[PDB]
Amino acid sequence: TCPFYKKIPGTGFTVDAFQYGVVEGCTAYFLTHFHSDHYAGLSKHFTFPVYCSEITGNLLKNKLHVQEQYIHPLPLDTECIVNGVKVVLLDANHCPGAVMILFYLPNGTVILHTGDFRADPSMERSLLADQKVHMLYLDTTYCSPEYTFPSQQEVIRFAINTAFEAVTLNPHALVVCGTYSIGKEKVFLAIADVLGSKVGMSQEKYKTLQCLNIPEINSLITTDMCSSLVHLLPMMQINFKGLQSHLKKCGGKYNQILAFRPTGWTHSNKFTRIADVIPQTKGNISIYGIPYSEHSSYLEMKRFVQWLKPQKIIPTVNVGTWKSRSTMEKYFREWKLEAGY
Ligand code: NI
Repeated sequence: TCPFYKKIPGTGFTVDAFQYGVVEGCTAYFLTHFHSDHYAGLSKHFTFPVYCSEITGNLLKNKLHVQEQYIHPLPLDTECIVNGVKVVLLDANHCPGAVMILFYLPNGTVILHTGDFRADPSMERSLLADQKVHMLYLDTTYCSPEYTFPSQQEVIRFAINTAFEAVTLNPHALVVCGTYSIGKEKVFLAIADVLGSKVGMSQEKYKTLQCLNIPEINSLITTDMCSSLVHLLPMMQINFKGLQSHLKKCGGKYNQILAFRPTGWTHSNKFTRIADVIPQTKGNISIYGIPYSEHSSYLEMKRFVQWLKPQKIIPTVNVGTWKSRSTMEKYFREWKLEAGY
């Protein structure tokens, strides 16, 4: 059944709750972003109102074939009324189209649902600064102190410098980047830019990217693989067998592959820095795992919460085990005792 952490008290609203059939008492279904564990269940046969960002709306229309009459896009940073309740969509610094939602309940309670987010100090100067938030529905993906990772900027600097050096030493090397969802487009776009190439990809992935309102996108991507030396492939194909196979497909235009796997966290983060990352190599193929995260590190998450000072925190990730739930509640109490709220 729909879990309690997907329901907004005092409204008939749910958030990211499309896989339970008709939820008894739901008048509006919000969708924070276009990731499959969040949209799971949506299709052309859905006949209830969906509220979301413009970009998420483009993906629902073009990729899932949801009918236009049920898609309700809202602009960001704007007070809107939905079924008698004031709401605001805020940028979540996750993937394109991703939002946090502020609900202003008729009784005076204010609720923030973060969706999936990567907490940033810039959020401390949005509309959130303007009033008190009583309850917080929090992305707790990485809520443990072992989870450190570098800035997105640092990681893109490393990837750009690595690719540029490799291709300048060998003009017949191909760069491949893995993907299985929207998000992390900066990785392949930044590399293609330094090399003076467009990025080449399947027709399905090009269609997905043309939904995202990225400026000058027609100048940056293409379905012609031959004219491009940055290829995108399914994450599944980013291994030696898949990459050897792919190189055969290119008709001897290339003799070397340098590949990137933008992972979340991996336990080499606890020891190693970004400057010291090394690839796995077999033959003329090298594969780099780079820690490009679109979720809060532990310290980023802690700072945001200690700034916001909520009265109650509801986790939305890692909620399925008693050990995980108990651990998270310990951190929340530490944070509150240290900061004094
Ligand atoms: Ni997500």
